[PDB]
Amino acid sequence: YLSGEEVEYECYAPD
Amino acid sequence: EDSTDFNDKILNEPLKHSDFFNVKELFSVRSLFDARVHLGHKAGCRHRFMEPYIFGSRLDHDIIDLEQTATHLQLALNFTAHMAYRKGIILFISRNRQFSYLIENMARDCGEYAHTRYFRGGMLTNARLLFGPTVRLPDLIIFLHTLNNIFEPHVAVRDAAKMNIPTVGIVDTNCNPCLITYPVPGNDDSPLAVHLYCRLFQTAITRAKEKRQQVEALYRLQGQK
Amino acid sequence: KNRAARVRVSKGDKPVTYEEAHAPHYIAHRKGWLSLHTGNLDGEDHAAERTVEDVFLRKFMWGTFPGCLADQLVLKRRGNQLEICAVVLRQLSPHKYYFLVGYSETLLSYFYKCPVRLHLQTVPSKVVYKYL
Amino acid sequence: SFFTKLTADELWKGALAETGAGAKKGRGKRTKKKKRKDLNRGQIIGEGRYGFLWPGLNVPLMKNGAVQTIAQRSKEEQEKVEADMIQQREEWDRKKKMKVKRERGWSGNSWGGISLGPPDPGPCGETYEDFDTRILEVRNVFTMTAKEGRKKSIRVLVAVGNGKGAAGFSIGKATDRMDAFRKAKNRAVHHLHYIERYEDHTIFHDISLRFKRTHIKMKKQPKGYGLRCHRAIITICRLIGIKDMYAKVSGSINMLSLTQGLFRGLSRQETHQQLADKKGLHVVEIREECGPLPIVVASPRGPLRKDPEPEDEVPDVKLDWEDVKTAQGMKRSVWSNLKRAAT
Amino acid sequence: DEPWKYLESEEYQERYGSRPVWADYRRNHKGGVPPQRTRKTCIRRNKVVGNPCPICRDHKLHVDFRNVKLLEQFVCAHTGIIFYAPYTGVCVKQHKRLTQAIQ
Amino acid sequence: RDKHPPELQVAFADCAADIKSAYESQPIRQTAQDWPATSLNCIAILFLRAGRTQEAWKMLGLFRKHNKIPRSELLNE
Amino acid sequence: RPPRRKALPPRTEKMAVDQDWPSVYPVAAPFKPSAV
RNA sequence: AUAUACCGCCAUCUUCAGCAAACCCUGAUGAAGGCUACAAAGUAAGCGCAAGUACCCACGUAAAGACGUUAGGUCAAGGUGUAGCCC
Ligand SMILES: [K+]
Ligand SMILES: [K+]
Ligand SMILES: [K+]
Ligand SMILES: [Mg+2]
Ligand SMILES: [Mg+2]
Ligand SMILES: [Mg+2]
Ligand SMILES: [Mg+2]
Ligand SMILES: [Mg+2]
Ligand SMILES: [Mg+2]
Ligand SMILES: [Mg+2]
Ligand SMILES: [Mg+2]
Ligand SMILES: [Zn+2]
Repeated sequence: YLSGEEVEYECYAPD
Repeated sequence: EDSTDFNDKILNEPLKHSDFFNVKELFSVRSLFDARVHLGHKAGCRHRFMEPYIFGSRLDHDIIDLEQTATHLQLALNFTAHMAYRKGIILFISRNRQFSYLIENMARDCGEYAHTRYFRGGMLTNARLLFGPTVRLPDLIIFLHTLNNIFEPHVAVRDAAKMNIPTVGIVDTNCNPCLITYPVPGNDDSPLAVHLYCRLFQTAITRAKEKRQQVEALYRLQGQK
Repeated sequence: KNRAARVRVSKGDKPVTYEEAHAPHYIAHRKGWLSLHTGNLDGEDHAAERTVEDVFLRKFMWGTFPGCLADQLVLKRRGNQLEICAVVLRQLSPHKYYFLVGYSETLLSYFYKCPVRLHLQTVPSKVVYKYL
Repeated sequence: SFFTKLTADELWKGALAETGAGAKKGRGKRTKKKKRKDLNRGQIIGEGRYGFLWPGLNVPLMKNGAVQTIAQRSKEEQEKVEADMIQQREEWDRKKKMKVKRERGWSGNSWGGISLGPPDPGPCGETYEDFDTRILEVRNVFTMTAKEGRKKSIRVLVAVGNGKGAAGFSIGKATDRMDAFRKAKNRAVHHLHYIERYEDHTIFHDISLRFKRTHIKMKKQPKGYGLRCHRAIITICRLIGIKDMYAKVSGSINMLSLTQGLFRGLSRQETHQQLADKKGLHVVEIREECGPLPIVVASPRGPLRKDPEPEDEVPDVKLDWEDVKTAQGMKRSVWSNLKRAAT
Repeated sequence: DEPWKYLESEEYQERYGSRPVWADYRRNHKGGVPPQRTRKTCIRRNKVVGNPCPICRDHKLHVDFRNVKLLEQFVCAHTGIIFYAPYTGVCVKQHKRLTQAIQ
Repeated sequence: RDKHPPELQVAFADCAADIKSAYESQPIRQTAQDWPATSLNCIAILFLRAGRTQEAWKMLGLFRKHNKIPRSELLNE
Repeated sequence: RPPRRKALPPRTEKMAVDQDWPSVYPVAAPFKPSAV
């Protein structure tokens, strides 16, 4: 825990 | 612009009057005496926090001071009327089964709510799970009997305080009023006492709801013109 | 305790598909078969060969469409036709799915010497039957 | 054999050995642990050792308006691709090796003093961003069970506060330590105390109380004195908003007794206005930095008494020998009044 | 030359905000009670120790009698006393320079 | 181009809204957004005639941001 | 940034209730939700 | 080599009915505990049982049978972690 902090548009016919 | 006037003429105006709903005309020390409100339990059953409200013991039977009851009853009815006026949810609670039917009908008649049945663990402290995240809890709980059927305090008294809900309660001489917001020392056993309580609360609640509509209607008619 | 093909209860966070959620005793009761052919009918031959082919096609498609399969394959045989029906995701570009369809149909047709067709149904996400 | 191969999920489930009698009771400990790695992460469909360029799969389908043909990268051009993938693999490993280190608590291996952040937002769009959470105790509790023998659970004590007088604490219990953290901190914000503060920096008066066997003596202090108190009291005081106070904890040093004993004492402190109302007299503060100037701090809201408070020539108040021994200079301790970091 | 400018810059405000430069510093030591003296110096033959003090860790902080806004951070606003070195964690070398600049 | 019965006008405002979204989420959004003058005037007029005045008032800012001349008809409505 | 590809609406929404269904499923084919 | 690193498939209580996330409350917010039907603090998704299905019925027999118990069995079904061999 202390060592490490743990680690849109949709359109038709996109080109 | 118009909301501040609304809350001032409707919500804040009733709070500037000592008896806005005239609940003092509903009862008298004589009317309470005829309903046997002064009759308490035997001295051996007395709760020590009820001693301030006891007039004395008549042959080992405690007598409730109706002069104090009258002042406490005035406050309880006044609070109840204001909460009905503000459209609060009022829930009646009692476990005495002799009066379950009477209390359930009184709630339906006044447009309020009654819980006279077995009280399941967490109705108030876990309401969102039992009813849903958007459940609205009561704004006032009125106990006509504060003890359960094993002569212990009704669990909703403690849980109402946990949820910061004001409580009105009839407290007989063997009851604990410490956590009841507006206690009313009085007989909780005799049918004449219990019937009287139901009439007073029913009338106070019904009167406050009618007053709210009268004011609102007047405030609208005057607003247009 | 029986283990075979049983997704075991967890904390309620594990999504399982309809097929994964049904143990073997529900086969033919609540779930059907993932391959249909005539080799296992009475008086029919070549069940061993159909079984090896099916095991291969499942591995071939798993590695040919890596990360794309959202459910087990449904294998259908009619005559000498082989139809492969797969539920896939909508992450790969359509061009890559058309490439792999043309590639897989051709390679499998020459491998097993039969006309092979691949039918793709795309879903936005793995269809969840329940959370075990 | 091609047919004896398994999927990655089967291979990792076996190799990791997370299910088994080793992982049931933690019978196996893991200073060296097999860690799951996603080996399809940086892999591109169509890319192989031979370096073939498949039009439409790993290279564009059309180039200059014409369909590309099958091609293969040169031996030199393919080594660069392979080398670039190895470096990208160490870079990705370096990105996972770079984890931001969090501040420690009262000690490097202690949970006490560590912040857990604000409590989670409630179901009805309720938020607690103004509140901070601090851990006070994390304990491993071991329950003997009828069939499963000794089982390990976690009991956590956490405190919450907004720094403006509203603070509370709650116990959390769960098999996992992070589920206990959630329970305690979320529960604590529903059991908040309000703590009165003198001038929003200290307590109103000296508080000496006992809760069970834990004694806590707190002293009102002026600005700049800081929090010279048991480390847990320091943590709790920062959540409340107390800046200047001395506290001495004697007897049993039980974190729970100390926490609820501290909140009980801080919640029962009489303010200056409450004292003025109770006695119907002015409360007048005399400060040596302001000389003889009388500073009225509180006046009764109701009528003001006309009869002076009786002046008992000698008060019958009980004194602390530690306070008297100090005032006289007879209290000599090598550990008192030591230089410490700002708290 | 103009050390008071650093405290008015954006770099300073981003690193320290409105807190004192020593707010986030913590001494590394064994035990609960720290040693009663801080380290003699954080710069030893032009080499900096692993955990330099609030003054030594920022080379743009200049202890000078004109940079009064920095000096105020090491004097108590309520009592006017200069914080002892363990209070802020400054090394003994920089604490002497701060005490002389303050005077 | 012309006004229509309320039922049609409401439908034209739902389409103009979807067109507005297309202008806002163009793939050239990486570069500056090109909002023709006629497009802005028409989309605004269609909102007014539909009763979505709140949306029309908001769009007036886009005439100043992109420096597009407002049409006479839009100002009168 | 290129927009993610949006699946078209199922062509069932364009089918009339009085169409020639044999033209949709002329030969044996697997079940297609978008076409049924 | 290691089933005392495992997946996979199982034995066993089971000729059981319980396990249980998420909440809530009691014990002073101690380890702990949470039921009374003329009911007094518990609500509970999910899993199992049950239901359903198979065989000749709704019966019976199969099948099913959770969590956990025995570091139970199997590295020699296959796969595989670690260690070891490579004339
Ligand atoms: K095993
Ligand atoms: K093996
Ligand atoms: K092995
Ligand atoms: Mg009674
Ligand atoms: Mg068996
Ligand atoms: Mg350490
Ligand atoms: Mg074993
Ligand atoms: Mg049966
Ligand atoms: Mg059996
Ligand atoms: Mg069954
Ligand atoms: Mg063994
Ligand atoms: Zn230094």
